[PDB]
Amino acid sequence: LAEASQAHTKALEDAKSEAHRVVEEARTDAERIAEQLEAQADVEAERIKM
Amino acid sequence: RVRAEQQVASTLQTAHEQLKRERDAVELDLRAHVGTMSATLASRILGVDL
Repeated sequence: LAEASQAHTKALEDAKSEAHRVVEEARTDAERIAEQLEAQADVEAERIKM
Repeated sequence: RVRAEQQVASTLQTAHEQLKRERDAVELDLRAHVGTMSATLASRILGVDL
């Protein structure tokens, strides 16, 4: 029983902080994507300008 | 995209207006020469300098 409960919460916080890892990677990729696409946006805008 | 395209739209709109303003000023200021060069070909087709 002691074995199982300690393993339980060990896996619990393992999961929690690794989920933070994946989701923070996600938000960095989100800012990356916004950057690249808005660059595309107004570099197309100037295309129609000329 | 729409900012750019509306910009270029009315850009060429009153551009077109300036196009016509140039156009019909030149349409008359290009008549004083109807003489000069007509003379040229009138002789270039006739073979005597007159």
